[PDB]
Amino acid sequence: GNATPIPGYVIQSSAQVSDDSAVSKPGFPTSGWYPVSSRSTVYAGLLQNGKYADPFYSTNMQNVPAAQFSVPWWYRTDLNVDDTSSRTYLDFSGVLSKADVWVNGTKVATKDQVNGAYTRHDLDITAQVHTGVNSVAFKVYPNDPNRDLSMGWIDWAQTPPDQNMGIVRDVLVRRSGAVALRSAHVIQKLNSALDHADLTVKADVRNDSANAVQTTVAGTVAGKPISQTVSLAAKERKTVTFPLVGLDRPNVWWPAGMGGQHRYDLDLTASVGGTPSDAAKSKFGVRDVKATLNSSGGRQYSVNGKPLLIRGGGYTPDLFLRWNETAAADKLKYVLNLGLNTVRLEGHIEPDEFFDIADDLGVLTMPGWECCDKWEGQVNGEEKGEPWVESDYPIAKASMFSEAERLRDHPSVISFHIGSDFAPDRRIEQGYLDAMKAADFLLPVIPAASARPSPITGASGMKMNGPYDYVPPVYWYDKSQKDRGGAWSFNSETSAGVDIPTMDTLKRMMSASELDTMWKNPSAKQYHRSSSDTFGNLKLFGDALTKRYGASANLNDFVRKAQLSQYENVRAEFESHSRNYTDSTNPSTGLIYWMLNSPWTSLHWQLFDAYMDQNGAYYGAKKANEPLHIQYSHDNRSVVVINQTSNAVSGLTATTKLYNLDGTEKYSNTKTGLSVGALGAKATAVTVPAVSGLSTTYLAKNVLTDSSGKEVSRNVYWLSTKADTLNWGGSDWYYTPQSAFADLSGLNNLGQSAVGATANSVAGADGTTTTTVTLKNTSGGRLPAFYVDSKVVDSAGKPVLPVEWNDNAVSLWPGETTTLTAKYRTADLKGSKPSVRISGWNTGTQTVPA
Ligand SMILES: NC[C@@H]1[C@@H](O)[C@H](O)[C@H]2[C@@H](O)CCN21
Repeated sequence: GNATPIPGYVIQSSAQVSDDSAVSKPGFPTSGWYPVSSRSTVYAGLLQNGKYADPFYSTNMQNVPAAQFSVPWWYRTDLNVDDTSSRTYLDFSGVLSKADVWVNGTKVATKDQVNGAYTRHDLDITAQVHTGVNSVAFKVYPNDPNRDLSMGWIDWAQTPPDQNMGIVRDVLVRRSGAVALRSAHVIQKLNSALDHADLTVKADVRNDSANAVQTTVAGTVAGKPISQTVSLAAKERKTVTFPLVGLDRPNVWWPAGMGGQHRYDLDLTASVGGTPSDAAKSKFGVRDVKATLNSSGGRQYSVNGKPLLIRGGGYTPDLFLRWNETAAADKLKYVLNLGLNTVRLEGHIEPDEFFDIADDLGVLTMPGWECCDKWEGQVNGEEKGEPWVESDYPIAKASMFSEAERLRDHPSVISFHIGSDFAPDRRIEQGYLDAMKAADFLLPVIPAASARPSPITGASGMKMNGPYDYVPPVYWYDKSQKDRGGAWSFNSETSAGVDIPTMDTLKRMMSASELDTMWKNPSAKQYHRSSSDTFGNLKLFGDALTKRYGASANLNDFVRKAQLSQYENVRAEFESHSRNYTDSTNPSTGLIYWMLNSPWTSLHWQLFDAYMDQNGAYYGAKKANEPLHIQYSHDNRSVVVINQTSNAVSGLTATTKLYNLDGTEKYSNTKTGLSVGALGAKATAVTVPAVSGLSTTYLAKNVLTDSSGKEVSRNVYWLSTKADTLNWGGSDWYYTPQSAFADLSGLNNLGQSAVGATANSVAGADGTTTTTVTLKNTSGGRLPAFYVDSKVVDSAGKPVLPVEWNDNAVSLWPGETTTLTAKYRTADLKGSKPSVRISGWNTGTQTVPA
């Protein structure tokens, strides 16, 4: 029943090994070999040993000699074995790109067999293995994402010097008797009422002994006893199907906020001769998922019979695949703190623990294969990625089987994308469908993330029309342009491009000269945007910033205007899709922001940055996705209430007020007694009329109060009398240009106001600290404290990360008070007392103790 992951390896280039067979013999000298932990790429391992400088800073990464990664590298460990009574197995995946496998001097498998990042292998090594010290070595071959059915980085970042070559999941050393137990899972079916479920337990048994046996596979599923006895010839594998098991009132798994996230347990032992031979424990969820095309042809998801607007972002792991379980939980928690329900994974499909965590938190996942390299090389034409040869087809098929087998019992998984930009052809699709069938993977199969259909599964129901770079907020409200990225159908991957991180992050990722160049010349290439020429610079963003907010006075000015621009755009991006979700015709059915986070330190395509800091894009998404939310439509001036919760709400008041930058109220409306249905339904409070007398730049304050009088949503907009308009005719694939620009430059001259702050910190029994901060606009005038940003910092004024606020980037009118809560791990203070740093657009900066 034993499965023990290999803790670590020493690695070295094959340049230093002239007899392969000598690596895996007990006693082979490893003078100068680099010690690495489990799940390390080669570069990750060399970084761990301090061999190269931090690639998150400047062009450090450019300075790594890449040539050394065009040959094999070895991963070697010893393995103590006290006994050869039990058989021995290597069970693993995550080899990029392929490897030879050696045990004690014998080559047990070649790189023709062990090939493909996602392919699992189960190598019986009983023959080679002896008592005492054993050695095992992988000779891992160079990775080329266009040639290998592997992982590559598209245009998200810059190419990692080793191209991730190595072993990026665990290798398990399994022991067991004559019978090996594999592939235990539970098929689960819920009635439409959600009060009864039927369970089919399936589990493979394999007799690897030389003699025929009887085996009993027994254990528990969801608290219920199960038992089957079968015969196995020598070397025979059987799939055991257990009789149906009824489960009354199942603790149904729900997305976050819609209920609990219970997983049930399956626990099994294969015995031989009234003696345990192998055992496996796993978990599953009781949850129904559907993804169907609506009458408009848009892909529509529903969980346990409840339709959902998918609101999420494209997730990426670390650029060098450095794995850390807490980091993964921390990233997934941010999804919830943002109010998002989903993460998309375009390839780079994470280790299991990532999905246990998503399961435990109720964050929905949309895994799948990636575009723009080998996976799509047979269908994607001149796009990078090599046409397939015959040997590719089984690797591809086996990869789906292995992934489908990993993922089938994780309730968070809602579909698998078998294509990204291009749908697979018939042969390739049939190989995926058969693989999924054989794995009992029963989830929706989405043929592509673009509009392109597959020959069997058919239409995707999704759209990939861009944009991926600067568009103004009103663009997101377009339903007129069918080749564009407005709020309709299912937006599988889109954003407004550049997302300048916080000043603290910037100072950690870029040099003074690099930062100088960023604001002065946005047209210049940035190593920390992308390797692609199309997205190598910040020009479009730079141009729009200057035009819309006014020319940048200095770096501080640029960055402060970037956050406003990012908050403004991401907010509208999400808000538009929330509003249009309940349209009769061509509703929005999904939005995946490109992207949730970055593989590394970046300037684009992110909500939270590599260090988990939180900027304007972060707060904008968080604002847009509040559970009970008031918003302003950039297209038609409608004030809309959105209810993301699972129950209808009543007796709401929606209050809208416009202010000039001198603080003069120019419009007021109070809409009492609104009702709004559950899970994304909306209500209209008012359409703001054309108000005469507004300053060119002005403010809109939207406030939502429940029937108890509690303020439940506050939303402040900086608007212009001068409209954003689009030159549609002049679009290309990645953005639509502007024919005219809004004038928000008024904000440059907004008078100073004040705040107004007091902070206290409680150190909990769960290892977390809560810092509470009460803010008050203390000014004696009529000017609001606009865009007030609070940060939990240590004694040196360095932000404490990760962190989770109930709310932030707030705007308070004179006399007004809000109380904010920040939760974080007490140990992440590293002994410091907590403080709070408080910066407003027009309030300067102060730090208070906490
Ligand atoms: N999977 C679609 C790809 C993304 O992987 C890529 O980052 C983005 C842009 O290059 C436009 C195409 N789109």
